[PDB]
Amino acid sequence: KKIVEVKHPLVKHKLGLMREQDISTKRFRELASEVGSLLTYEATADLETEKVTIEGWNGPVEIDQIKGKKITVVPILRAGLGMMDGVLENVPSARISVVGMYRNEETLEPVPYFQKLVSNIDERMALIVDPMLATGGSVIATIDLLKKAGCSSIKVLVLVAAPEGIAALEKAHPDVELYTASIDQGLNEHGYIIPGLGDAGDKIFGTK
Amino acid sequence: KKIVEVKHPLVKHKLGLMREQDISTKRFRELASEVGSLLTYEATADLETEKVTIEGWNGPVEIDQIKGKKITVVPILRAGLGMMDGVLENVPSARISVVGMYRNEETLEPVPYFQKLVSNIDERMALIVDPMLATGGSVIATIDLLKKAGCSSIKVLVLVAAPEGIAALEKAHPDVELYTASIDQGLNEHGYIIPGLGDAGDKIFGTK
Amino acid sequence: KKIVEVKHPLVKHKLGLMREQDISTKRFRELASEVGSLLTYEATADLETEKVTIEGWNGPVEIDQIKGKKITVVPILRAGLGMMDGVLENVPSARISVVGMYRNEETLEPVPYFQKLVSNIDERMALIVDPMLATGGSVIATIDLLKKAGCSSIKVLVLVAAPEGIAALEKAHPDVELYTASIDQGLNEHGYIIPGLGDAGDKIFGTK
Amino acid sequence: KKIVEVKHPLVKHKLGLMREQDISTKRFRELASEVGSLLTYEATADLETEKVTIEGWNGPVEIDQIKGKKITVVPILRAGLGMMDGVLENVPSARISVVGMYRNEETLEPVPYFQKLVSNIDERMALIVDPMLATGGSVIATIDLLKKAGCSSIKVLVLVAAPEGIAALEKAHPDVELYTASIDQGLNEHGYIIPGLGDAGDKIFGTK
Repeated sequence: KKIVEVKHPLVKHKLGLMREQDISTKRFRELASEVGSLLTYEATADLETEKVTIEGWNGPVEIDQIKGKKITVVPILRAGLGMMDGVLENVPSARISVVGMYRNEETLEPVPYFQKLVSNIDERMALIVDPMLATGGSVIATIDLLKKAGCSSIKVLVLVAAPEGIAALEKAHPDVELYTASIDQGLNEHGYIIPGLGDAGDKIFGTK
Repeated sequence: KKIVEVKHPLVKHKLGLMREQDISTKRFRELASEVGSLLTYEATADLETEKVTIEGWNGPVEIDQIKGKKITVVPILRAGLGMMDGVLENVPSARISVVGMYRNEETLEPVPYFQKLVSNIDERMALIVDPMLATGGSVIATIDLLKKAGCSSIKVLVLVAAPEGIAALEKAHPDVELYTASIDQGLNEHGYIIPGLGDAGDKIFGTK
Repeated sequence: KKIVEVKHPLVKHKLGLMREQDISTKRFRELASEVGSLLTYEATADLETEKVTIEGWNGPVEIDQIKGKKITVVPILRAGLGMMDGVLENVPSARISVVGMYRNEETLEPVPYFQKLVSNIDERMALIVDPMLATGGSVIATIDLLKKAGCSSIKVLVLVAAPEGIAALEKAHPDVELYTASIDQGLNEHGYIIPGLGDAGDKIFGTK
Repeated sequence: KKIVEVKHPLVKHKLGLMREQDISTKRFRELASEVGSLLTYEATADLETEKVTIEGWNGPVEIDQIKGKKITVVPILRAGLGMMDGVLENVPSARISVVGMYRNEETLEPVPYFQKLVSNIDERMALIVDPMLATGGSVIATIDLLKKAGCSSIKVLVLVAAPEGIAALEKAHPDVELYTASIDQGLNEHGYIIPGLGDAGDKIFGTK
């Protein structure tokens, strides 16, 4: 149910640059992480904290610490690694739980091939990272895995989301929180988001 | 009159880590930027925008662009440089105006020694970045320089602030906006913020 | 045939930092990339160049450009990604051909579960990057994959290496270059490199 | 007397990109550090090591680490800061001793204005970093500074250097090592390196 289209000018601006078909795989990739950072700040605003004491240059000081077991960042392989740099900047001690998956372009169905989750995931907040949310198959498939491993409390970070994807996600896991940099118009006959920003995966890696 | 103490959980957490005695020049310097990045996001939430039509991956597309002349980051020399990496990760195109001055460890006042501002400051927003606001003599001294050079919209990003300094900054330039990561108890005999975080300048650079 | 063990003091130092059991994932991950950069510099020392004239700050000027199609970096999935940051800082436009295979002490002849190479792989140099070269199994397997695709210029970048692996690799693909930061004593009963540095994959990602 | 023009194809390639007139401050500032890192690698290849035994992941391990007092990096204020990022990446533990002095553009001679060096400078290796060595006035002037403070082993890292500056430096201090990415043709009427790369200070900071 909770959806957030971060409207911060810096996010709106940086996303703008990513849309130029002329951009380079290098700059494109970087921008992805910059936006990735901002979405992470916006999405971790509700982390619980706790007073602890340490020794400061002037004697014992009381400080705040995010409490609980380290959060886990879940990148959906290939596409997702492009935003990991920026996410990790805000949360460097996060445990990285990778999930490999790719979309069958004929059936538009997801095809999971690899999974490696941190342990005790039931005690952690999961942060799923992925460039797009087109049909929604990949994010939905990935949330099922996390929930199967026993994870509750999940937040999805996307750069651009298509209304269809959002709708499919809400039907499958209303208990999740969606933070996107933009909600586009919809999908074309091939499952690509429009306006959107092309094949994010290929662009980020420089493949075709 | 505008004073924002960013109480986001990642700021309190990274800030707490900076308080440790133990902390090395390397990690202290990173945390200075991390927190500095986050402080910018808050400080730059008001940026104005404009619509534009560029060539997208799938034809014409209207995007957002931050309007007007690039902003300028004004680091107060030495300590200030410690927070630039993070500030420029948000506004990489910003113009850097260095202003160097040190505090008279005796009289507790600012001693200017160098300044090189961008041109056309009239039409530019300025972000003064300095680690600590103790007496406020430094920030206030540099605001004076910028206002003399024609700048009208100024924002100050700080890690820790003493009420004494916030009180001084306010009665000197109330038309300024203060963004701090924490407001501390006050100054001690020799003018240092308590708890505060030591010689921010010395710790960033590793000098004695 | 061609084996290089970089003995630059900075490499030895950073690698030495990577051996403290107490180290953290964040720090270990960064260092894996710093060494990764230095290793990349040592392997691209023989890249071909070509003159080109452009518009310099003051009139035309002849410069040197790295001739040929862009090189492709090939990180072996999971661990390999931890050294990606460092490698890309040196070759920011390199195409990223990822290869993923599951490897255990039981996977004597690893098979990819996923892979996505760049096109015209036969007209490029390929830099395979993987933290540990224990039995050689994983790396020699991805060289077969690359050679079949048509690639005929391959360099391998590794953090630590066991004589076992180095020997196997040499027996399997002598026409390849091996750059390593350290050649350790050998392997133990369970397949780990000794001294080595433990399960590089798990430390880098923070899993188990 | 010892001069070293790094001829690495990656150093020539990154320097070439810097030659473009249309380049951006962000990109330009970024290449400065990239080349600066490589220069550091080249200049620190002769540092001494000392073995030490620490607790490894699987028990005792003998490691190598750099010997002696931590080195100090001396960026000549303003321009020099543009390369700091890269340098520090190879020696984060370094003590940053800054020195400010702008060149009198009528008398082409340095004008000192700030300095803050680390203690025991006479027991450390100095590392002076400044973008361009035109006439050699600034580097010679700051080496005077360091020698006066008792420093006796200095290395100068620069991106481009004019034969004039190299000659002046040698006459003045032949016991120093000079590392550069390019020895240009000479100085034009107004004392600017040719081809060179414009006014580094301005391009790096985005001023005028």
